[PDB]
Amino acid sequence: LYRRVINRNNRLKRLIDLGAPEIIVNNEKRMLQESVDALFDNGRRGRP
Amino acid sequence: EDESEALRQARKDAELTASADSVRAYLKQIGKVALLNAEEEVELAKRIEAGLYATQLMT
Amino acid sequence: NSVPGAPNRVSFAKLREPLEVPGLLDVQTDSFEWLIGSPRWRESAAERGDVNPVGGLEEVLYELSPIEDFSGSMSLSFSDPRFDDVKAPVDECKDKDMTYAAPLFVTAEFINNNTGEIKSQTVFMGDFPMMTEKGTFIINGTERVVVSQLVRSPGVYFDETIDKSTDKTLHSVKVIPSRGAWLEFDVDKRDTVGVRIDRKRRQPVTVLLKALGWTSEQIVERFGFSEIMRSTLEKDNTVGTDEALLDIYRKLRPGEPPTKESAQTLLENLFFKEKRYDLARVGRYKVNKKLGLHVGEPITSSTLTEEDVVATIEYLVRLHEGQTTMTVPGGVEVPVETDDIDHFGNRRLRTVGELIQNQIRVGMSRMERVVRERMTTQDVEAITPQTLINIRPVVAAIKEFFGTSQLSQFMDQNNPLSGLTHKRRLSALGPGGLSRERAGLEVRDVHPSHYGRMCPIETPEGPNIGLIGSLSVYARVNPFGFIETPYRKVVDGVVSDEIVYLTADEEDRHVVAQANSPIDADGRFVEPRVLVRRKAGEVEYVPSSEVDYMDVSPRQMVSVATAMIPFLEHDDANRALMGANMQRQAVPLVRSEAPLVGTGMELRAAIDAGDVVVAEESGVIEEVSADYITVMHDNGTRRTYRMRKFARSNHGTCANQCPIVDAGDRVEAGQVIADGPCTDDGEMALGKNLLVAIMPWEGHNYEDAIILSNRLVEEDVLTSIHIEEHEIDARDTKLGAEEITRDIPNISDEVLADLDERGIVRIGAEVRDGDILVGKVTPKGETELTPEERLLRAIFGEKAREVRDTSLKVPHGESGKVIGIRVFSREDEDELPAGVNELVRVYVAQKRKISDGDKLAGRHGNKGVIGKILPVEDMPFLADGTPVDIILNTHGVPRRMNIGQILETHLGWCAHSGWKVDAAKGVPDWAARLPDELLEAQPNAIVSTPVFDGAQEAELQGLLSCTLPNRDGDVLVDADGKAMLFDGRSGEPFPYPVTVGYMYIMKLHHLVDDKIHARSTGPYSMITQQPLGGKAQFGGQRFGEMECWAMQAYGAAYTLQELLTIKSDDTVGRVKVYEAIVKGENIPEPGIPESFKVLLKELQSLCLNVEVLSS
Amino acid sequence: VRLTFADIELDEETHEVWKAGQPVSLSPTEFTLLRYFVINAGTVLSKPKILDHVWRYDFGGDVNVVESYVSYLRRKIDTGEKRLLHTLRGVGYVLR
Repeated sequence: LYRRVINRNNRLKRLIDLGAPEIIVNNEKRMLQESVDALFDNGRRGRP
Repeated sequence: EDESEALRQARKDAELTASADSVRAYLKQIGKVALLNAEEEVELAKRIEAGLYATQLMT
Repeated sequence: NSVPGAPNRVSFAKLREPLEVPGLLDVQTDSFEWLIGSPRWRESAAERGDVNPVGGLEEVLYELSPIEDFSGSMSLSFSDPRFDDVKAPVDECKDKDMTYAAPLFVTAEFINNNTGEIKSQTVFMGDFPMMTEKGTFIINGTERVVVSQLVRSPGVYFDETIDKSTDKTLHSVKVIPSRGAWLEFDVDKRDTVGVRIDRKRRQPVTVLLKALGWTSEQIVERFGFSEIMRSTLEKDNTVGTDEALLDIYRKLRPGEPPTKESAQTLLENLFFKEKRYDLARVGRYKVNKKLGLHVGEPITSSTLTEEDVVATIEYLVRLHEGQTTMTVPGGVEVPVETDDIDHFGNRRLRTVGELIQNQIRVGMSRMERVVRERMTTQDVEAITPQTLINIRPVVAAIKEFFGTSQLSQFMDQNNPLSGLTHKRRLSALGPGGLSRERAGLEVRDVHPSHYGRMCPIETPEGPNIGLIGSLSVYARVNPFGFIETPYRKVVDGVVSDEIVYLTADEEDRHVVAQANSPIDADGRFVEPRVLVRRKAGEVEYVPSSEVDYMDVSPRQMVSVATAMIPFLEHDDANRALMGANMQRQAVPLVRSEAPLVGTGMELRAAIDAGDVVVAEESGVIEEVSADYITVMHDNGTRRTYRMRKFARSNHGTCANQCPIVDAGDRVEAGQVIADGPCTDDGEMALGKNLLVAIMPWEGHNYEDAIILSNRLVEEDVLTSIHIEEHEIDARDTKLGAEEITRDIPNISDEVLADLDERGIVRIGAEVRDGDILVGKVTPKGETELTPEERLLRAIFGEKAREVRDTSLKVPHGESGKVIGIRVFSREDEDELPAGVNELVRVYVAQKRKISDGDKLAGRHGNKGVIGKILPVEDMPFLADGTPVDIILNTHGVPRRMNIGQILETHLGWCAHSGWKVDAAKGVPDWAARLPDELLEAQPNAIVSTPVFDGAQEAELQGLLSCTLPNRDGDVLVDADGKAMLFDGRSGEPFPYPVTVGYMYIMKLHHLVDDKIHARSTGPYSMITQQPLGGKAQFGGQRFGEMECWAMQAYGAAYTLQELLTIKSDDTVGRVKVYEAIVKGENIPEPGIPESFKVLLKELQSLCLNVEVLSS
Repeated sequence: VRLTFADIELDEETHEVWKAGQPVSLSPTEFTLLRYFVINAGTVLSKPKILDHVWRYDFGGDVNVVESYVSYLRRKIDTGEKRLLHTLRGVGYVLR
């Protein structure tokens, strides 16, 4: 879970520092949020 | 059927949906832009080349 | 007897059964034969249902073929699944940890229609694991059994419910297909009828019917009587097939825009296309039989159909209207009633063949996906079936099932009974079925359809009570997975010899009579009214001229283990359950004397368990030794049976086999040649006959405890061989290679005496706790050398000793001799796991004698531990001077209602002493119906009491009356079964006679040597510093929350503090307390447990600002 | 009690080494290095092992000293066609 969160965060920061469409950036942000939610509670929202 | 406010509101209400699954939401969001062809891509290339040249000039 | 070498076993059975017990391994053997497609199963299908004989593998192949591309100009297909000779024999595979398997080949046809091309190739599909002749699989040297499981058959099920709001009677139906999306209908609290599909809780039937191409006029024309859903239709608020289709689409598939064609194609694809929705052939048969759709047509098009759906709706509405009979258009008239989910006409049995076929189906689905992708990608006209097929998913799937699935378990072999009961067992867990977290009491109950299908007595006792049972002794599996049982038929009130196998479906449409009915030797019963089972599981009396079926025999309702309990009918249900559950835990002793009293089932159980060598061809016996037996057949050829000796079973018990034949005697086919672990002369013998008195003695048999004489220790009457294996492997590592060598640093010499030059203990060298079995030394190099080590090597001259000694030491708490050693190495071509170059297994045996704390049991659920072993002089002894062998308390019998054990005691004494009924003036009244050849029995005779056609109490009393004296003229046991005992301690005769007899006592696998644990200081876990748990590690007892509550209730605080802090978590406290206790000072103050700090940091990592405040 | 590995024959008591009958005189450091190599034939010995055993613990210098000594031993007894004292980069040395 920690690795997933780190990967999503690093990819997001690379995306914003490189410049990308807002839909791509928002998808990455949603992935990061879901990763953090999985870290604390795996399965509280949606399928685990 | 197709006209007289029959299915347009259905399409709108369908597009206004949570789609809690992230992959499905991403597919919905990616679905809103039409595909291109050779002409459209080449003039897009022309436009980005012009933008890059202008940025270099301003630098 | 119908068995050539059967010992004579006089029986008390009054009635003669029509048919003999079937092959007890049929449930597994026939299923696997069906899966493979052997000519035996070919003939079976030819004689029964020859309309479409197709094996499991052939069926899955024909279903998968043909695989098509998008173009359709080229395709692939499979045909002719053939096997090949197995890799190696079963003994070899078990020896070298192979898998008893065989190659599999498929004749792949690749066709090309654009130009015309046929490519035929025998593609190697993989190495299919095979099933031994005894019904077990050999996987990596282990015997595994795939237990058949119980699942609800896919199909259509109706149920009725009370709303409890207005006491309105609601009816619902579920179409549950295997591998599909659910279909649902119901009637709501109001008149509205709901069709919530795929868990979408809307859509009255109007929209579905309209989307099915039907109009309102057609609906009212066909379905006119249904005023309820006629009103529902009047409240459709949606007209038009396109409108209904778009409504269904926008409900089930949100977020996508409906189209004119996507709606139609999705509605068709959801159910009517077999690619996404298919009831199995069993499901299609069930729906067809339920709705009377096709009765003279073959099974095909397994997917659902529109007329099937409309028939389902018609059935539901007719049922809710109170109807009792319906005739679907073009279909046969059928009754209208709700369905029971637990009735055995709906609870099908997935067997080994079905489970294997399903796993193959998964593997070949992955196959088809991969081949379609590759067949698209690769260039055309250069493609081959070999280049297309990639068997890795298939072999991976079959491996992933055969290992690590709870439906595939180690075949426990404490004894042949345990093996035969692990096979022929019906579980209800695993994938596709309910779990222990899900079990309902209604599921755990005994359904009346169980009679003759699954035993109601034999079942595990723990939390999984009722979820695991055993097949009835006469049971059989229908071709569709439904359990069917034989029964005779009565015509004109006369019972024929005709036997028909009947499933629980047709049993309700019949009135089956009773097994032990007073037949008149012609066909008629003496009384007009007979007690029978009616349609609804009720039992009632009926005129004899109206019944239509009768039980084949008694014990039809019972399992194989329970059928070995004498006087079963005299035992309470739960105590008989306990006895049947303990029959399969008895360890194999060194002698295994056949019981004095038994049933006829032991012979067939021992024969069919496969643990007894049998002469497969009649012939003379040429020569016999302790390991092999050679037989000279009639037709010139001779055969040699090798006999396994002292082989360790999966549960650490000996599996010795011994010949019981001479050097010149002839044997017939099927006769026992050599008896096995728990067998005597070819019949199962799980214990010993012990002379028993049933009086309480000095309180040592208080509360189910048992007392024994010391002669049971001395004569080895109760003793067992326990063989244990130990493994160690030399494997490569980053610093080099570990080596198994007798050179091991800083070791003494006497402990090296038993080690040979190879580095492994000599065969036969006795060993004890703490010794070295394998001297295996590992390359470590050097570590932080403490100053003291350098000082020591300086002061005395200790050398480099660069290596570390991770040698195999015997685990704590056992000893014994060494049987043999197997050594594996790569230099001898032996296949080993990657990274390991040498493997060593060491076998150690202990001849464990009987001792206190060991668990003994009868066959009637009367278990108990051994309170005290008593000297032979200090035991109650009869007037003859023979001491009793075992003493059981008398307060345990009447409270638990197992008087059958006392009946067994009396009959055992009678059979041990012999008898002669004096036929001076005819036979007495009680012996009028008693069979001949039983009026006179020699001493130490053997008698069989079939479970329900047993020995009556009057017969037993009469037998006890005439009990001819033992050596001189003396009747120690009087008319009522009692006898006068002399107290061996004070000498005075016991004031009142107590009952004595011979009882069959068995030693269970609960020896105290395997249950004794103590811990002072050992390992600790990593995340928290708690001690470990279990005898595998060094253990440490669990002080739970209930124990904490008890400690607080006492008001005892300091001992609670010490039990929580300085014994489990406080690391500095642990070290300091050990130092204090060794040095001799008082225990120091406890600190803070490490688990609390772990919790603090854990809560801190959840973004919670939690801290401790000191003031 | 004679230490051996194929070609190399080391005797402690008489203090010289043979190459299938070819003796050569070695420095004491290199002699201890060769001896405590040969007794660990086929086993990897890391640099801390080497330095702590052959040299004293208090060796406060840099490590390439053992590098130079392994070079000495290679050009001395490995000078045959085959290479015995192989090196595992970042780990250590093995004679094999």
